[PDB]
Amino acid sequence: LDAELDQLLQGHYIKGYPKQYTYFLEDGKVKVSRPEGVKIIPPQSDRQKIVLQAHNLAHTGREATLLKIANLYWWPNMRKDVVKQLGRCQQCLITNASNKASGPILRPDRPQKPFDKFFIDYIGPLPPSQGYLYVLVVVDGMTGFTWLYPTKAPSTSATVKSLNVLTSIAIPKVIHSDQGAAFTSSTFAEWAKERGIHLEFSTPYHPQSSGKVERKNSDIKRLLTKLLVGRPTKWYDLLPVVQLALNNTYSPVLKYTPHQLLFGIDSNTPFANQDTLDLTREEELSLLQEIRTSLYHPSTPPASSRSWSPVVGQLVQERVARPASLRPRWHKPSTVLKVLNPRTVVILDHLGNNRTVSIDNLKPTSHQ
Amino acid sequence: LDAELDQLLQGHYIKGYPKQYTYFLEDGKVKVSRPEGVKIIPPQSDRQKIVLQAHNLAHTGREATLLKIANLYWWPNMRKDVVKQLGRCQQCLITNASNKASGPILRPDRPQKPFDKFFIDYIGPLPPSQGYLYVLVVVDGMTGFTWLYPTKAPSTSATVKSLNVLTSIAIPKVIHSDQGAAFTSSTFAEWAKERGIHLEFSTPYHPQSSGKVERKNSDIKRLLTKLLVGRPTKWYDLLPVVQLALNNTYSPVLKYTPHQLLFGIDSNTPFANQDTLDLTREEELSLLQEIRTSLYHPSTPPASSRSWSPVVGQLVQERVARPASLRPRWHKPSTVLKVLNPRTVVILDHLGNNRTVSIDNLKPTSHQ
Amino acid sequence: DRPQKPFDKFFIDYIGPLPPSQGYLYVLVVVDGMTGFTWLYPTKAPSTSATVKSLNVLTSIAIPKVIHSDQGAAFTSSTFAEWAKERGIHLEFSTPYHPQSSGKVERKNSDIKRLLTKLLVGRPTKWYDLLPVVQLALNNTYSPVLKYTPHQLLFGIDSNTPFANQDTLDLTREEELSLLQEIR
Amino acid sequence: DRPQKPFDKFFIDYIGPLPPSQGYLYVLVVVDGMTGFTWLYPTKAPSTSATVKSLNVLTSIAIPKVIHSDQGAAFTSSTFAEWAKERGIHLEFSTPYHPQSSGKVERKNSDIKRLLTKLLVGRPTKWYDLLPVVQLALNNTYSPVLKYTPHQLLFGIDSNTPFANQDTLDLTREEELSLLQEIR
DNA sequence: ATTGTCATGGAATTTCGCA
DNA sequence: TGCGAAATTCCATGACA
DNA sequence: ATTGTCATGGAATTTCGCA
DNA sequence: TGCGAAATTCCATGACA
Ligand SMILES: O=C1c2ccc(O)c(O)c2C(=O)N1Cc1ccc(F)c(Cl)c1
Ligand SMILES: O=C1c2ccc(O)c(O)c2C(=O)N1Cc1ccc(F)c(Cl)c1
Ligand SMILES: [Mg+2]
Ligand SMILES: [Mg+2]
Ligand SMILES: [Mg+2]
Ligand SMILES: [Mg+2]
Ligand SMILES: [Zn+2]
Ligand SMILES: [Zn+2]
Repeated sequence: LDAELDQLLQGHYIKGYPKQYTYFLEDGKVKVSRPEGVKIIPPQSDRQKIVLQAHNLAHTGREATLLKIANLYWWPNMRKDVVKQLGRCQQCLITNASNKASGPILRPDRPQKPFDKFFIDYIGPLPPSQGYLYVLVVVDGMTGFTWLYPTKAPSTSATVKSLNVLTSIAIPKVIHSDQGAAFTSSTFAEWAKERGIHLEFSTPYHPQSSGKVERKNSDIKRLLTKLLVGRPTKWYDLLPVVQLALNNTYSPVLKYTPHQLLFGIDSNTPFANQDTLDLTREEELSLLQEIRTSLYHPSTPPASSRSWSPVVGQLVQERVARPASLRPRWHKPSTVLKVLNPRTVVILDHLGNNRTVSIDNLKPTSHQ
Repeated sequence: LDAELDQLLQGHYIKGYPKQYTYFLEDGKVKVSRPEGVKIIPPQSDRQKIVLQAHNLAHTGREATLLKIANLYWWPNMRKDVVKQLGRCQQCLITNASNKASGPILRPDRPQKPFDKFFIDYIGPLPPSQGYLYVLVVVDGMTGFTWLYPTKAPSTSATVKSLNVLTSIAIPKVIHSDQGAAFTSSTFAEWAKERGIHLEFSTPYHPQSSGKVERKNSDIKRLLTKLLVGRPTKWYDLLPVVQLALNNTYSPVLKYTPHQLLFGIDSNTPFANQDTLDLTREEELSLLQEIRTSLYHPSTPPASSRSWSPVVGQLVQERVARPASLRPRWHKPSTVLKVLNPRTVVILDHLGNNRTVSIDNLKPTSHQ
Repeated sequence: DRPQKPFDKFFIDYIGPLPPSQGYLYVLVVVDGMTGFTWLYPTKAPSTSATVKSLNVLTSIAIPKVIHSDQGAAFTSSTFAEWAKERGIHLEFSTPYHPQSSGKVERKNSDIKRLLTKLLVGRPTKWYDLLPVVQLALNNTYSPVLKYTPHQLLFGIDSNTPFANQDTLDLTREEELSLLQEIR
Repeated sequence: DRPQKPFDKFFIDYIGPLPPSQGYLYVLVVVDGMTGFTWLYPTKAPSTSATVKSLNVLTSIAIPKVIHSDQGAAFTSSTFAEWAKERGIHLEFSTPYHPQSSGKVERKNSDIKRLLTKLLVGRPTKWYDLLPVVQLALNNTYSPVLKYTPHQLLFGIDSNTPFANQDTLDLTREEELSLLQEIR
C-alpha cells in the first residue's frame, strides 16, 4: 500500500520497481511512464481486486486477463498475481479444458494361457431379432477365441445363464469386465466366488480397458453388417455363423486364428490347415506351446510432446461422467493417493471416497 | 484350365510356374512340392471360385484371405486374384473403414473487412429459459464480433426476425451457414435476395466448415457454464452479458478484441484501452486499417504420412450420414467430377446427382 | 484537450405517440455524437422501464461514457439514474425548455423526423417493419461537414448499402394531400 | 497312415428318458474320439430336430470330419443326412444291434451313465442344473491309458478345475436304498 | 456449388534491467 | 557484451453434440 | 482396487528365381 | 553377386456408440 509507494515518489529504490523510469503523482494516484505509455501503479492492497475484476469480465486465462489489466495498470510481476487468481477461480478450474495429453498407453502382457483371463461385454440394443436385443460377448484373452450369446437385456441373470453354458467347457481364472450394471451386481459376484473365478473391473468410463473384447465387438458388428446387406436385419440366426467365422479367421500379424491358438489344430472347416498332419497329438501340443509363447507383442508407444504423468500428492480433477447441459465437465480438485501404474491412479474422490480411475479421465489441476 | 496344367506335368516351362520345383499328379489333381509343403494347383477356371469361398468365410481382406487359400493351394500371383475379388465385393467396399487420412486442412483467408462475411449457426436445445431453447449465433468473419439471439426453435422465421434486427446496423455481403433446415429454406433464400446478400453453404455434415462460428459457440457455452455454477440454468438474461463479455475479450495471438477490430476504439467498458486518446478519429481509423491487414494468419499444416488427395475421375465413397444399426457406413462407389480445392469435390452421387462434398466425408475406393 | 470519439456521448430522445404498429407507439432515438450513427428502438411507452429495456440491447453492443437527454420523466427517474450508475455511464441533461445537443446531432434528429414522416404517409401503421431500412438510410447518408457517412466513421470502411440517391426527404403535393386528410 | 487327432471323429448318442428337469427329458452325448472330451446337451426328445439344434451349438465351436452313431432314428433320417452333408461331415453307423465305438469312448460313455445315475438319486429332477459340473468332472478325469485328461489333450494346458478326488462313481448302501425306492 | 478455429497454460525464446 | 529474471511468444490440446 | 486392440491395404523391405 | 518381380512385413488409420 502507501508505505511502498511513498518511498518511491521520493526517488528511493524499491525491489521490483526498475530505477530507470520515473514515478510521479497525479489525480491522487501514483503513476509511471512506461514505453507502452503512462500506467497507474495501484497500492498492493488493491491489486487482488483489480486482477479479479479483470479476470471476471469473461473468466479469461493468463494472457487475456493480463492484456486487460495492462491497459490501465503496471506493477511488478503482474502475471504472478494473475496466475494466483486463476489457480483460485473454482469456476475456471472445473469448466476449462485441459491442454495436457495423457501419457502413452500400456500394452498389458497377453495372458499366458487360454482360460487365464476372459474379457466380457455387451453389444446393443440391436434391432429386435426373435425378441432378442443384445449380445453377450466373451473373449478369451490369450487366444482371442470368442463366444456369442443373444440376450433380451444386459442383465446379471442373462450373463449368469450364458456363462453357465460356457463354463461347461472350462472355468477361467479371471473375468475382466467394465462396470456395467450386469457385472457389478452382488448376484454376479456370488456366482463367481461360488466358482473360484476372480472378477477384475475396468476403471470407470474407460472402454479401452476392455479393449480386447471391444475390439472384437467391432469385427462382430462389421461381419453382421456385411451379411445383412440388402436383407432385413435378422441377426439372431447369424450369431453362430459369425462366431465360427471369426474364430477361424487369421490375424495377419500373428499368422494364426483364434481356433488354432486354442486347439493347435483346425477342425473340419473350410481351408483347414494341414501342416501337422504327420505329428502325433503330443508333438502338436508341444509345437502349440512354443507358438503360444512366441507371439508378437506390441510396445508402449512414444509419449506425445505434451503429456503428463501422475505423481503422488498431485491435484488432479476427474472428468464429470454425464454432465448436464451448461454444467462443468470437471469435478473439483482431488489428490493422487497412489500411482498404481503410470496410467492408473487412486484419488481422494470429491465425495470423498477412494476411487480408482484412469488417467484419461483426469486432468492435472492448473496453476498448482 | 487343362491346357496349361498339361504342358506342366510333362516338364515344359509355363511363365509363372518356377522351373526348379516339380509338379506331379495325384488323386486326380495337379500338385507341387513347395517349401511350406505340398499344395494343389487348381485349374485357372477354378480360381475365382476358390478365392471367393475363402474371402466369404468372414469377408476378410488381403492377407487374411490369402492365408486361408495358401493352406490348400498354390498358384502364380495369388494376391493378384485376391485383390481382384476384394475390389468387387460390394459388401466389403461399403462396410470396411478407410485407412487413409484426409489431406491437411485449408486455412481460408480472413475476410478483408467487417461485414464481408457472416458465419451463423444455432446452439441448442438448452434447458428452457423464459420459454427459450436455442441461440442464434452470428459471427463476423473479419473481426470475430458476435451477436446472440435467444429463440424458441432453430426456424427460418426466427432467423429472419433476428437478422432483421442485426442488419439494422449493416448488411453483410455474404452469410455462410451449414445446411440446417433454417438456412436452406426457400423463405430464407428470398429474404437474402431481397437484400443483396449472397448465401454460402457448408458442404453437408462438416461443422468444421462453419469453424468460425462453431468455435465461438464453444466460448459462449463455456462462459455461460461458469456464470451458472451452483445456480439454476437461467441463461436467457445472461446472453447480453456474455455477448458483451466475449466481444471485449482479447485473443492472445491477435492482441486485439473483436470490439477493437470492429470499431478501432473501446467503448466505456472496464479496462478500456487508451492508446489512441491523442489521435483524431481519422488517424485512429487509419491505424485500424493498418491493424486489420497485418493480422496473424495460420498456414496449412503438414500432411499426415498416409493421407490421400482427390483426383478427377477417382472412385470415392461418401460417408453414410445417419447409418442405421448394423448397416454400412459407406455409400456405393462414385466418381470425382471436379476437384474444387484439395479438400472439396463434386461427385456423381449414388442417386445419381451432382453433390459437393467434403473430402472428410469421403474415402477413396480400395483396390482401384 | 483530446479529440472527439465514437461512444463519448450518446444523445437520446423519444419520438411519438405514433399510430400503433405491431403494438408499438414510440421510437427511442439514440445518436452517437462524434459519428452521427443512429440506433432506433420501438417502445410501447416513454417509460424508464422501456428505456432501460431498449438501452440494455444497445449497451450489450457498446457503452457510452455519457448519455445526454432532455429532462423527460423517463430520463430523470431515480431508476434510470441507478441503471446508468451501475454501468459507469454519466448522465447529462439540457436545462428545461432549452433543448441543446450539437449542430450535427440537431440536424440528424431533424433528418430522422422528416424521414419518418415521409415513410409514415400511405402506411402510418407499417413503420415497425421499416425501422431497419430507415436506420441504414440514415447511417449511410453523406455528411456535408465531414467527408464521411456515420457508417464510415464508426467502422472505418465503405458500406455494402451505399445510398447514392441522397433523397428528397420532402413531401410531394400528393403526400401532403394524404397527410392533411389522415389528420382529419 | 496319420495319427489320431481331436475333431477326427465325434461319437454321439442319446441317454434317456430321464425324469423331467426344467422341461427336458434327454441328454445328447458327444465325445471326441481322440481326446475323450465330452459335451452334453439337454433335449426334449430324441428327434432329428433336437439333434440338429444341439449339434448346431457344438458345430459353431468345432466341426468333426466324422460323426459316429448307432442307427437311432434321429441319426438315420434324411434330414440329419442333409444337415451333415451341408457341413461336409461324413456320417458313420454301427451295424444294428452291434454298437461299437472304441475302448476309450466305451469307457467314457460308461463313466457318463454312472456319474449321471450317482447324482440323479436324491434329486432326480435337478440334473439340468448339474450338467455343467458333470462335464467339467468328466473332462478333468485322468486317463489311465494316456497320461492326460481330455481337457489337457484338447487345449494343451492344465485346467483351473483339477478334480483331484478321482471319485467313487459307486452308489453307497443308502443311495441304492433311495434308488430301489424311487423305482417303486 | 467450396475451404476449420482459437482459448489455454506450460515451455521455449526473447527482451529487459543492470553492469 | 553478458548475466538472471521477467516478459513474450510458441504451440499442442481439445471442444465447437 | 488396475493397464487398449487389431483388421485393413498401400508402401517399404526382404526374399525368390534365375543367372 | 546382382537384378526385376513377387512375397512378406510394416504400420497409420480408425472403430469398438
Ligand atoms: O462408449 C462405449 C461404452 C460405454 C459403456 C459400455 O458398457 C460399453 O461397453 C461401451 C463401449 O463399448 N463403448 C464404445 C467405445 C468407445 C471408445 C472406445 F475406445 C472403445 Cl474401446 C469403445
Ligand atoms: O455435430 C455438430 C453439428 C451438427 C449439425 C449442426 O447444425 C451443427 O451446428 C453441429 C455442430 O455444431 N456440431 C458439433 C461439432 C462437432 C465437430 C466439430 F469439428 C465441430 Cl466444429 C462442431
Ligand atoms: Mg460395456
Ligand atoms: Mg463395450
Ligand atoms: Mg448447425
Ligand atoms: Mg454448429
Ligand atoms: Zn474464472
Ligand atoms: Zn467381402
